[PDB]
Amino acid sequence: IIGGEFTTIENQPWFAAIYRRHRGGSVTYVCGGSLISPCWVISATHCFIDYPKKEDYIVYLGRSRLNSNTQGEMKFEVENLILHKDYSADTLAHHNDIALLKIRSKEGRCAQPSRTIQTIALPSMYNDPQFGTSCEITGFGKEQSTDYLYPEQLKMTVVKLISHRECQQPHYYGSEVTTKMLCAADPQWKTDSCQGDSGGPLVCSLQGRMTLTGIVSWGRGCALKDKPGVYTRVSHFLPWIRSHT
Ligand SMILES: N=C(N)NC(=O)c1nc(-c2cncnc2)c(N2CCCCCC2)nc1N
Repeated sequence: IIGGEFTTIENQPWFAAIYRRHRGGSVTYVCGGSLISPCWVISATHCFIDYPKKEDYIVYLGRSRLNSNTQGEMKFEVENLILHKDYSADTLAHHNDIALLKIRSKEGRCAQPSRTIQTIALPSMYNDPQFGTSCEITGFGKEQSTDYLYPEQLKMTVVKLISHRECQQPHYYGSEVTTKMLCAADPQWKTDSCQGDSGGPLVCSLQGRMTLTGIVSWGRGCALKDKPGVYTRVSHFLPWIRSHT
């Protein structure tokens, strides 16, 4: 997250932190996700496509810090890793950038909700907020494009939804952006998602309810003028989500 503010998991208790084992046993951060039911985390396919083996991954819920344990956190193995069959990689733009992880502990259990661990509602079909609506993004991604490190403390920021029409102008992303993607950005291009925030939530208030509107997918640079963040448009994937869960 470029700009924005530090936060803790209590403020975004559906946030999932996804890591990968090595290869010698070191464990490194991969991507964010969102808890949509006790046993299911939703994320982005591009996070896992290079290492598509479920046994390599560890999922934490209730975690506020990158490399230290947060009190009350839960740790899971991935019982099931479901990548979207129609995924494709353009140079920048990933299509159908969506994935499901069925989570299960050593003890064979799913997430127990708590103050630090809650589910997030999916939107009703094809129902998104109007452009200019303020939504929030959360992640452990880079604080600056040039950074080598990820922040140790979770961050969040606010971005505004951009219309299909505005985002498809060539000055922005041209044809790279489809109707199954959503754009969002700061009017000053001052704050944004970045590398390491992939798979995490774009949450908007809909019908007076916090709703998973988007999943961090791609962008050119981070917090670059005329280059919004691009998000998987969750309201266009409900049949896929329902079927595979
Ligand atoms: N909103 C945004 N402007 N950007 C992003 O959300 C985003 N940006 C980047 C990126 C953009 N430019 C420079 N470095 C990283 C990125 N990469 C891309 C390189 C390899 C794959 C994963 C890491 N992933 C993102 N999800």
